[PDB]
Amino acid sequence: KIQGTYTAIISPFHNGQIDRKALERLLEHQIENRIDGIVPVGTTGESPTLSYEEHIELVRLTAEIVEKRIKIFAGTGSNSTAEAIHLTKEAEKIGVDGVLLVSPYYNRPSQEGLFRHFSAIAASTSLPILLYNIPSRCGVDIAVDTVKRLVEKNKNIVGIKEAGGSVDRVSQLVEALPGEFSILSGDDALTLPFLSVGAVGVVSVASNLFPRPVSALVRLYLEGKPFEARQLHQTLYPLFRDLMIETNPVPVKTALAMEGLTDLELRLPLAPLQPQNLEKLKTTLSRTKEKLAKVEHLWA
Amino acid sequence: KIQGTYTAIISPFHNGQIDRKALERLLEHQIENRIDGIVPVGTTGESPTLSYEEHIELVRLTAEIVEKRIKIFAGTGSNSTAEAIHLTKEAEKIGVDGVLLVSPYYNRPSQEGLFRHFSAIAASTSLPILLYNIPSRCGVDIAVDTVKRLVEKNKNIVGIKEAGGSVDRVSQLVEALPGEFSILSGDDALTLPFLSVGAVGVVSVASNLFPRPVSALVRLYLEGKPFEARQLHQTLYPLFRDLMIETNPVPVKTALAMEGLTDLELRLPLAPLQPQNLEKLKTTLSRTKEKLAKVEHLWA
Amino acid sequence: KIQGTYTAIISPFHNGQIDRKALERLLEHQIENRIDGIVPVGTTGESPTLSYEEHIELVRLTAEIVEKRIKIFAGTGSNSTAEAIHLTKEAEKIGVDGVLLVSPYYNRPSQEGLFRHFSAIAASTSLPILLYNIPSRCGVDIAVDTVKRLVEKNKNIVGIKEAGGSVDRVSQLVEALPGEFSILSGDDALTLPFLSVGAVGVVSVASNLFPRPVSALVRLYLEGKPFEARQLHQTLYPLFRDLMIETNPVPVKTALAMEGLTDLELRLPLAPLQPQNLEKLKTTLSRTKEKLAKVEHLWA
Amino acid sequence: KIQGTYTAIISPFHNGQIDRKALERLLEHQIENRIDGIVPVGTTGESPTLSYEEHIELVRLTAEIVEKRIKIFAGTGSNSTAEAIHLTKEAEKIGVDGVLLVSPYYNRPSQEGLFRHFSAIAASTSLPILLYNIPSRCGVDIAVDTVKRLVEKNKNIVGIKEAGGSVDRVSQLVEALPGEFSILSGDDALTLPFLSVGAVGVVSVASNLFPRPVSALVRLYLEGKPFEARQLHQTLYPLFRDLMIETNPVPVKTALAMEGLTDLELRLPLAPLQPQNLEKLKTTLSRTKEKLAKVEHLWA
Repeated sequence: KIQGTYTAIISPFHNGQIDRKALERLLEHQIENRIDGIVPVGTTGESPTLSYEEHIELVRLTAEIVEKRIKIFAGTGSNSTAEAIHLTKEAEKIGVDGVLLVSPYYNRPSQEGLFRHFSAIAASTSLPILLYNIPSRCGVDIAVDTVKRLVEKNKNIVGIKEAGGSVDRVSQLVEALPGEFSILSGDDALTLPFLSVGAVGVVSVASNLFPRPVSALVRLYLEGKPFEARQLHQTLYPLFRDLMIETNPVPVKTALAMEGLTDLELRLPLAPLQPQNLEKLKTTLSRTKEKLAKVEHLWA
Repeated sequence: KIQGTYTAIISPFHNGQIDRKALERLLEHQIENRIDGIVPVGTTGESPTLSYEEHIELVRLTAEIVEKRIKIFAGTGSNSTAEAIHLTKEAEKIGVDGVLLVSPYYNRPSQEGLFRHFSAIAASTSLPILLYNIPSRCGVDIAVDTVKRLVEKNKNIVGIKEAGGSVDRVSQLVEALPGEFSILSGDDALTLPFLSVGAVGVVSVASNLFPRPVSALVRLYLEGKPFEARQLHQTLYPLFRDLMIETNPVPVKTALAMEGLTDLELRLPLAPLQPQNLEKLKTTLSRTKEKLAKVEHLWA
Repeated sequence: KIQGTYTAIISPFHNGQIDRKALERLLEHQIENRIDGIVPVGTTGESPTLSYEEHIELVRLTAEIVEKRIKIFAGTGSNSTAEAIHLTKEAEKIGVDGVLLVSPYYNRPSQEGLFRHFSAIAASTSLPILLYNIPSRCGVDIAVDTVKRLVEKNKNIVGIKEAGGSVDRVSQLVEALPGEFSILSGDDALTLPFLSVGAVGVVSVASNLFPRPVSALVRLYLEGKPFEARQLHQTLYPLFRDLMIETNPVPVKTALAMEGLTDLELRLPLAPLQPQNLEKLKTTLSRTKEKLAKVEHLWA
Repeated sequence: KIQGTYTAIISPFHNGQIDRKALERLLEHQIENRIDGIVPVGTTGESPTLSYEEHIELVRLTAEIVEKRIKIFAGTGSNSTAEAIHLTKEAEKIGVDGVLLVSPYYNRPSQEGLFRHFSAIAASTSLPILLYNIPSRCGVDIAVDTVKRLVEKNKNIVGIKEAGGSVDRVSQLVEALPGEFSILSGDDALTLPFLSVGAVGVVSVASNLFPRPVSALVRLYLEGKPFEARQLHQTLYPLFRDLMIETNPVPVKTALAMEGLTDLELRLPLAPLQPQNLEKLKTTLSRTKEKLAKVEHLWA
């Protein structure tokens, strides 16, 4: 099933266009560092500001670069059911392993609306489907009872990126759902507490920067080394916090740009960090590289 | 001069397409019932599930039906700045009075991001612009100081649909902004308290059903008749409540469909009301008409 | 019926004890400036840090000084039903006009618990009772249905200080309760919007400093002058805001001490303002006095 | 240090008095089932509705019964600093191992106020002190920087019962404070995730009913057996959830009464469960016992 560490990749831009050299190198750095899979064109990838063909083209490059070496679950959700079906269908044609479907944002559908929304997309594809609950961005929550009904009637709904900020929600999901069902953390700071109560991995932002250390955190816990896992969690925790110092993906793309790895190009309405937050992030980036160097036996 | 009652109209559907005949009828019913203007293709018009071409077409039809008899502020916002600019220009070409720009939803831009987003659209158009603050659907709020800078640096930002659920926010806006800035209620149930501290009208959902009473509520306060306005507020209040019994526009479109004015056609992810909520809506509708019949001198 | 402006007075302290001269001066200033009544030893009076006998003495001193010239509703609430009964009976023996009963804080009773709590206190006394809903401090809200049941069964429950921060609560309360039931603002900044949907007065903090203008604000609205009322509201609004810059009563007691009217003696766990908030309060105080002088025809 | 499972005990009442034989039975059952210590007269013990005599007497009886076999940390907090000092000093003379200090409730002191409040109580006793953060009941949060300042200046402040409902707060606490500082879960459902990021125990409600399974949950994680701890967590999670179905201690005391172990004598304002919630608890209780049987090798 679906377990481990998945990277929600940024969409690297150069001169107003997709920077393909940047994507290749970033994808290679992930594959080389024990990452289980990639989520292209989600929130971290600035999907709202991609054109439709850029959305499709970003999934196409990712598939071509990765060449089946690790898994790809493309972000293909929408707050239009028809649009999510069309985006999901186009991803299946490219040749992905599955899709990640954020719950409809902004129009706040009822739970029965969510049931028919996700069932209509699930029925439209043979692809495995990960649901994605993030009330803070969407204005609506996928209730546990809705997830359970969805999985009862839709065999290809296999898991959930749970980003509700609530570890209690994970326990509720494990109580209500089969256990082949994969609960993944959607928040780097909460992965270890989610794993402790039955999640099996993470859709990560921080692994854009530190793929082997983030990936080691999950492996350490899953093989029964909770104290070494906690050690790595404490090492990365200040980074986990400052990667949301302003709205993701501005910190993580700024951080990659401070490394030689991408242009600091954002599409409006995202804007660069305010100067004091830029300095905090810069400092946390550096302490993080120091702290990791001292605990290298945990992750290298 | 932005003052009075503006109706956020439903988008009437028939057999999967825009129902032009129903749209004609709804618009004439508004014009004949003392409505100051129309807001096509906002939330109430199910903008997320319209195709781009449908979005422009609904705006074209509204303008063609209305012929300048009342004002039109078209919904042209997006969580992509480039997309909002393009929608706004298409509206300018159709020939509207102005544009209403919801804050970017889902990607949660920083305040500076919101400043640049709205500033770029304003600089792109000659139309007057109403900002639209609704964090429960967007996941972000337009801070008072951000509204203040927007108006300082963009002469065509002339008002706001304030739907943050907070009347105190209105007192802050009036304190921070020039008296000429027009604050409109975005929540029918808060219209009267917003007016009491300096708002000048409403972008209304309830006016879809009861245009004359909602419009009279605002006029009564503006003509210095607070106790009669309160009488009307209190007459309509249970209806205002039940138009949110599930996510707008499901109640209001269901109510119109029960009146024979449109098909009860909703695009997924919106779904019909739960049966117990349908019953509440039905009885509240009839109860409201019964009560309006008794206070006819206030609104008729 | 209970209407108009009631001042939740500070408990003036001097050298660790009740300051009787300061209390007398403050009470006389209230009586001279069109205040309808006094609420001694509520939150603004630091009820948590008074001894029982200090609690009894402040209520007795207030009754003795006022000598029935204006009304007294004494704060006698507790999160212990028995202690609230005892406090209420003591106030009745002193001879007040009524009592203000905050909902239980900290132990978070169910709605049925609230109904039994308030019903038991109401049954123990012939005094009129004002309920006091303030969820931000108590951790619980008095539901509208609970207020309605309490009034059905306890004829001496005559109103509520509504401090839930929600004007919509006022509309629900007026829907559910008879006209003789009095809803009072518990938040100076929301008094005017509360009035517009059916409140009939305020239990005020600001009136400690500016009794005539605050009481004029309420009278202006109740006599059908909504725009003079709004004008006074906007004149006072920044003061209303800064009297909550930190938890009441620190700002209002700090303001009165700056006027030489009481000692800035606070009992722990309350502490003086942070210096930046002190400066903001000081500057807002000065501006308010001059602005009030320029609209003196509205309140003098 | 302070590590493991401490039981926040109910206060067994009978006919308006302390049920001392029931207290003996409850205490012996804790000691016999691998419980590390007792927290008498906190929220679970209905401290708000105990007289002062009962508050002190319950701590004396607990101390006399326990005879130093396990630890006692008495609840001695108050929203009056002077009152907290007095309760804390009566516990010191009785001879407890420490005290638990809830933050002031209802009067919402500033952070600086919290600093002086807890520092003043810490200075008044040589006893170890656990802070107790529960904003949902108090209306105020003990900020991380405030905890950090308190510990810098008060050597006897040795840990915190963290009941803010945020696992992230634990990670922040570990980042900011010395490892010797003991963070204890204050929420049974969050104990395991708290432990995974560095908490070292629990102040538990559920251990009133299942002392050995709850204490085994903590021990298993602490001795590096995360998957067995997770098994026990999922066995108990529905009980953890339903012990908060209404405000603690109504569920736990109802459960104990149904087991014939104490009279369900609640002092108003606490009220018995709504009948549908009593039904949920009853079934969860039976299911919990059934499930505990199958993982008995984990906790027996």
